[PDB]
Amino acid sequence: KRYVTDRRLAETLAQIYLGKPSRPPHLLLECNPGPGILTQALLEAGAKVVALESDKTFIPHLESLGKNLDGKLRVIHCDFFKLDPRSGGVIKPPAMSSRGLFKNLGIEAVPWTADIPLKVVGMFPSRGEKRALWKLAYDLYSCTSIYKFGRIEVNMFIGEKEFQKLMADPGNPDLYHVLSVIWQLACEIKVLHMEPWSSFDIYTRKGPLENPKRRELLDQLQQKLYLIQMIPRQNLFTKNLTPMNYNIFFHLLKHCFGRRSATVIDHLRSLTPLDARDILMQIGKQEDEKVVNMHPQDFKTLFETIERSKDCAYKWLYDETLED
Amino acid sequence: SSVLASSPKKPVSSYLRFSKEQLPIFKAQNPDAKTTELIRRIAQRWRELPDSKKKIYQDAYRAEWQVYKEEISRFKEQLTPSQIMSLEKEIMDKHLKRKAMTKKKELTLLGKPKRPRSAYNVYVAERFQEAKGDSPQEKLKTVKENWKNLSDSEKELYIQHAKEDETRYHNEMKSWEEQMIEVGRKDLLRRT
Amino acid sequence: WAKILEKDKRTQQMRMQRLKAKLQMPFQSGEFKALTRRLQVEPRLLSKQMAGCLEDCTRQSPWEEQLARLLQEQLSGQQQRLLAFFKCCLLTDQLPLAHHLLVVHHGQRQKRKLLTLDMYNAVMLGWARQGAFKELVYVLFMVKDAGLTPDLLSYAAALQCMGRQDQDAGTIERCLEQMSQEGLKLQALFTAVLLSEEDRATVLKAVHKVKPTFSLPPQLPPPVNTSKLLRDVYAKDGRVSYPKLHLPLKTLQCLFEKQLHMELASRVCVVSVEKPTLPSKEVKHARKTLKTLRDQWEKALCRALRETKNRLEREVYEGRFSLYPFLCLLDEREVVRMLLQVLQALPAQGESFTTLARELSARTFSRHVVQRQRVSGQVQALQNHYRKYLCLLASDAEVPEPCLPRQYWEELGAPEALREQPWPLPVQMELGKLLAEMLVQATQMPCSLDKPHRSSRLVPVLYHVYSFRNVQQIGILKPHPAYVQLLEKAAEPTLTFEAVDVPMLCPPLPWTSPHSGAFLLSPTKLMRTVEGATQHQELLETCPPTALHGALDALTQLGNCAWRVNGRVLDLVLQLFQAKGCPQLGVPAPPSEAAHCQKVAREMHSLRAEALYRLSLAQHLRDRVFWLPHNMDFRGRTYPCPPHFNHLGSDVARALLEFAQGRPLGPHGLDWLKIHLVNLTGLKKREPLRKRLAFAEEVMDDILDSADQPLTGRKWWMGAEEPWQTLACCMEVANAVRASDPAAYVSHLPVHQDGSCNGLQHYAALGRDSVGAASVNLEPSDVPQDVYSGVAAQVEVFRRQDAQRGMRVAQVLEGFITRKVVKQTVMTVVYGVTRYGGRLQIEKRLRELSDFPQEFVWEASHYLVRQVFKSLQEMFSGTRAIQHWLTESARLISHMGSVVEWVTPLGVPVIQPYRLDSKVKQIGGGIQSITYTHNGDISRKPNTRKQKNGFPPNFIHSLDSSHMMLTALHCYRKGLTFVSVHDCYWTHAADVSVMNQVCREQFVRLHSEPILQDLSRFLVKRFCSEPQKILEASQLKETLQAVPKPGAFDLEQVKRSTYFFS
DNA sequence: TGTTAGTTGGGGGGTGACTGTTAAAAGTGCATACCGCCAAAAGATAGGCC
DNA sequence: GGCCTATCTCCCAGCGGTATGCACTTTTAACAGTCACCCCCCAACTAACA
Repeated sequence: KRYVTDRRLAETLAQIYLGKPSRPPHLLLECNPGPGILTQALLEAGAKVVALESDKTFIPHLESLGKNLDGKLRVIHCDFFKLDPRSGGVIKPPAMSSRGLFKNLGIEAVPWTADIPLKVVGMFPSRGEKRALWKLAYDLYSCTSIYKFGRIEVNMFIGEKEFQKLMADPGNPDLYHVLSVIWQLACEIKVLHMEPWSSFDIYTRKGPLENPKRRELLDQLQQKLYLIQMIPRQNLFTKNLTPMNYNIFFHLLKHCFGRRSATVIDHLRSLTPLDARDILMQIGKQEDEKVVNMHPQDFKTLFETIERSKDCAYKWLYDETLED
Repeated sequence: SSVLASSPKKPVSSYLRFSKEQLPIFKAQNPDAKTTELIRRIAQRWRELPDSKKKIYQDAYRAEWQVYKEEISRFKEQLTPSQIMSLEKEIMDKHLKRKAMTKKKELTLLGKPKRPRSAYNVYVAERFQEAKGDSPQEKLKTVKENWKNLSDSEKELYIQHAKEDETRYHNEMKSWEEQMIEVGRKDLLRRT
Repeated sequence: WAKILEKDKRTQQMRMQRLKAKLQMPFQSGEFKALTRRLQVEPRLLSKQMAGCLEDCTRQSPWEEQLARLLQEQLSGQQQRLLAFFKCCLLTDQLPLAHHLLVVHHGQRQKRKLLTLDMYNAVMLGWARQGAFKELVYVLFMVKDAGLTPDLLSYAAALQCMGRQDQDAGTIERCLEQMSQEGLKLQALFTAVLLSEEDRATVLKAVHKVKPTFSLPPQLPPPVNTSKLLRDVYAKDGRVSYPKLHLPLKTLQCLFEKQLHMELASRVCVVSVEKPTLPSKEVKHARKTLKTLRDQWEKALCRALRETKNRLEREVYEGRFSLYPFLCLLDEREVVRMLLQVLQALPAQGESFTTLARELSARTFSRHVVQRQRVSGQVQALQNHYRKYLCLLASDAEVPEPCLPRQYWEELGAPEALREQPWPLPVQMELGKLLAEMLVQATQMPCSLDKPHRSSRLVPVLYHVYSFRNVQQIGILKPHPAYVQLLEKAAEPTLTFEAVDVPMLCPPLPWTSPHSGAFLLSPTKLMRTVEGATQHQELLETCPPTALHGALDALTQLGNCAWRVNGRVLDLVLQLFQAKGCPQLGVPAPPSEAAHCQKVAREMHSLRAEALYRLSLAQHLRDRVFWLPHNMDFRGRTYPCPPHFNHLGSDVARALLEFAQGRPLGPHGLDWLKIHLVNLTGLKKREPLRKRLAFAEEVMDDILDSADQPLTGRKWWMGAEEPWQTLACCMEVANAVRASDPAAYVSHLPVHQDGSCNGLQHYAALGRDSVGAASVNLEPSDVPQDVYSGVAAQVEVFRRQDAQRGMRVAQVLEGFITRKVVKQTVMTVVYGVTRYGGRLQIEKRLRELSDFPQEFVWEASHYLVRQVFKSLQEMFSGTRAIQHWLTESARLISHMGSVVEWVTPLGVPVIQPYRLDSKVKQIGGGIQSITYTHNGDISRKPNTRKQKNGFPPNFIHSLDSSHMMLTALHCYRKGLTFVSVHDCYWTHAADVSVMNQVCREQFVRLHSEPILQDLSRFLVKRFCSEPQKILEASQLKETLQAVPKPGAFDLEQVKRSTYFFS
């Protein structure tokens, strides 16, 4: 898919991800090393590499080129995608479970309120980025799967088209979406470095791409890739927004953006059997506002102000029957 | 200040520019003639005018249309969104008001009978002129005080007059209802 | 006050002067239309001569003579709606509204182009029914001004108009010589015109005045068919013993009255099959909460209904289409009762908008048809025809000569019951959407159910919530949880059925025509077809009526059968169902059970709802005889119209139904029942009949303890493959054994005769394949032969010949092959199947075993599907050739825009409803916009994947239907009651041998005809021999004439085979 | 039981209808494309449509 | 070649919101002299609606 063949970006990215290298816990988890020049670059800078290479080929090369040094590759056949399989998982050589990757390294578990335990770097897939963000978001809000332990840092690369919709504000009317609310609410995001398409080498399953026409055709688009750093906010999970009731909030965001050119009054009438004016002047806003004119924080404000009215038992009008 | 009053003036039509030019001349020549006849004669003279001179006069209308387009573009650029919302609200209120007077004149022209006046209203109508006070409000208060001071024996004639007025209103309402049923005005029929 | 009165009086006088000036002002002016409402009658015509007569021949009886003088001279959605508007304004007496819309659409230019000739002719007939000359003249002025030439029905309306309002004028039917000049004959006026009989009577009154020597053509008796297969049943000089029902005239007459009242009420209520709920204070609170149950919403629905009709009327006057006559067809009471009954039985999970609209529109149409038939006086005609018809097929009555019910129904005077075609799909969609919106907005309830003093707010009863799956969403009407709590809180009588869903009580209406049959007044189509598609009915009516005759008679034979409920069987089912149900043996447990738990609850509730409906219908129909109508599908197979209690159901259903009329057993009686019970055990399949009978005699103690004490016994009947039918058959044989003379016992129990793998049987008959004719039992042999075990034993040869080398085959396949893993693919080879799906099937079969290495599932599935397809190719040779030829023909006909078409040997033609997804159509509205797909569009291209996959299974099912129909018609003559599930034939226990004899005989007679050759000739005459293109004539003519050559098999030997259909 | 309302006679004043002839901005109805990816393993098997 | 899918019928079920363009009729106003009409103040009753 996407691999690097330039030493300049290798050294620059090694200095960027270096930061403070004093990490007595587990240090690096590269999503897909490939050729592995980034691995030797990180070993050169004083950082360990744990190659989670998805492809079954090039597995022994990293360990044969890395076991002799004090910094150890410890190559494990897995991927940073395709983990914790549900309704399955009896046999899995490409994919592999969650606890197996951590009993082989000895992280065990820490609470959510602790410091940053690990650091995971790599790529998003070329297509299906939204599915990956949805799987990561469900793992984040469920406090299960990978994020069962304390926290994580999941610095990756993301495309510009999805970066524009990854975070948005009140305003930006064309691009304000549900994931824009979810990803700002869950983690704080900082941008670190900018990259072109032409620097990356296009790669296939059999080997590197040998067609100049194909790589020139893909480079003529020149999508500006973006290094993004998710860090989870310490007090995301609260008494109102619990990790067992998040799917109702996901329903609220999906329905409230279902009719985009509308008002909060109508959606709240369709959703809750409560007077929506009471909630709207309880949080401090007025009646005639439009849904493309609210903060991401205002959604959590509305959602958390709904629940504490314990006088009325029927409050949400959403069940598992709506999942279909 | 009114937002609609601050808008630039609309482009003057060539026919109406000619009519405005010839209106004082026709008013001075024919002071005793009605304005409707003068406007009809001016329009007849405009019909006698060939369309080529209309096009030559409308070239200036095109130029002033470009000037008005520039002016309204500058005005729209100078308008805040709050001023735009206020102007839209004023336009909607003016349209609703215009529809209200249109419906009121339509209901009045059809010959709907008035509501039956009470005996107090009959006394006010009869004795408003013979009331103390120069102001009409003082006359109304004096007549109301006189009605309060009246006895039932003197009020019996006004009650009988109100009864006759109610009977006349009932007859006119029945005739009006029959005429609307003849044309099928079911919305104008009273529910009770 | 005096001068005020004077000035108001003067102003009033000027107001009436202005009003009179407005009356003198023409209605074409916008001001006079806006200020005063009126409907316009005088037409406006955009021509000089027509305006000249407008002034002249309205300033003026010349208008009487103009009526005769003028006689001398792909539809879009709006067009369909306008035509339906005018046809609905015919039936209700609102002709001025139709005239208003017609003249308004004639006034404007764009709306003129929408109007067609039938739109004029409808209102022409409507004004002709009242006999007004001048308005007929006005409409004919409109017709001649628009350039449309008048038609025969248009002249019929004129002659009917001169016929009524008798003036004894000389010029009645004036200038009929002009009708001769244009070329129209007077005999075509009486026949083949859709006007009613009273119109024929009045036009007959009009026609005799000029020409006294004018008589109707003499009628003739209906012709009989001379086809080869249908000759013997419809033939003379034959001795026939026709069957007759057991119960007398009085019972039939009382049940006809009961069914008429059932259908006129259009709804039935069913007592609760579950346990009663214990009374309490909350029970009384929910029982007395009927103040808000209908009374707070029936008035709201009346208000909304009247306001909607007034709004739609003032939109009618302003030159637009409306649903005003479509909502004024039915009275307020029943159209509110529709919403009240639909609002019942609402689940917590709700339903979609489109489903509710589709339900409401059809529910309105059914009541419209039955009420219109009530008003017009056809109910009494039906009664007085049915009383004389029922003299036939009555035990206490006789006939001059015996004949079928259809021929006797035609021999009596024609009932002449004609019913109107249903509305097009857009009008149904809009009316259902409007009713759903009125329901969701009119019904609102106070949310303070628990405590009235807590709050006073009005919340909706049904919420519009979106349900998201994948990318898509859907609108869902979700009830408020308080109403759900109230509904499932205290009491559940909660049962209400329609009149169509419940089975009948009187003999069904004979299928005289594709329009009339099945239910007496309620409408039922002859072919089950998705909504909007109507090519089946056009093909069924275009054909000659004689060709369908026997087919319709077959359906009538399937409708006269009488059914009863076995109370002894469902006593135990009720005993298990009311208490904690055991999920074993099919009875559902309640979802109380005391992620995946929600799925279990959903499935259990979904099964228990159908359990409630079926068992409640069982208890209500207890100790009462019920008879079932049948209809025919898209291909030709038959199913009962009621979907709840069809005998084409599970196993608990077939445990209850039992014949009413009885036959005595006699010599060969109990042997067939014993073989049947061994067949229903399933333990001893592969033995001849003598060993099955010996086994039945061996297990008599088991049978008696399974029958005499069924509940809490030795529990033998649970181990069978079909438990409840086994228990019923063991009950019958235990009762039949304990008799003084077992030959004279009266039998009410049907006996299954079934053909194993009937599709391969028909394929082997068509291809004359000698090798396959033994695998399926089409050859005389002493032992039965199954194809499943043959395949599972033939793959072992390949297994050993491969694993002698010792690959991974010996790990699994030399250990684990059996006929339980190859049963599904040999079941489904007759239908569509491929290697992918078959691989999935055997993958599941291989992973089903607990003692099996799971690491080798994947390659073993590949190897096993390859060997199974190789074995099936080796066993059956002509079957694959026929399937390939049929697929090639369907592909070559679907490349062009031609849906595949064929004609059965019994005369029924078949089409296929496969076309690409059309331009979907959305209805703009207030609460929600909904979309649908219109199936009636012929413009959309064929789907060449759903036709090539689908022609070969449909042809075989057509042949199956033909064979069943032939053996039904030939069992009727000899006095045998025939009931068919598809490839499952039932008669009484006494007469199974005669069924088997005529079954083999009709199989040989059907397959003796060259079915493939006549199909090739029909598909060469149709769909070929055209100059349209050259590639069609190059490819189709070569491919369709090539047919698989037959083998060497003597077909007459099927007459001596003991295991075909056994 | 709680809520609107029209004249009753003056009095100040903007404003629609009566007279107008001719081009011209805008609402209505219809159709169509884009988004709406709320997720969930592949181990590879053909074969015909595009 | 690049790509998509997978088993016939009956039963049940079968997607919405939003921006832009096309064809066309309907106001409409371009502006102005003149005449009653209505908005509102001075307080009320019964007719009507809810």
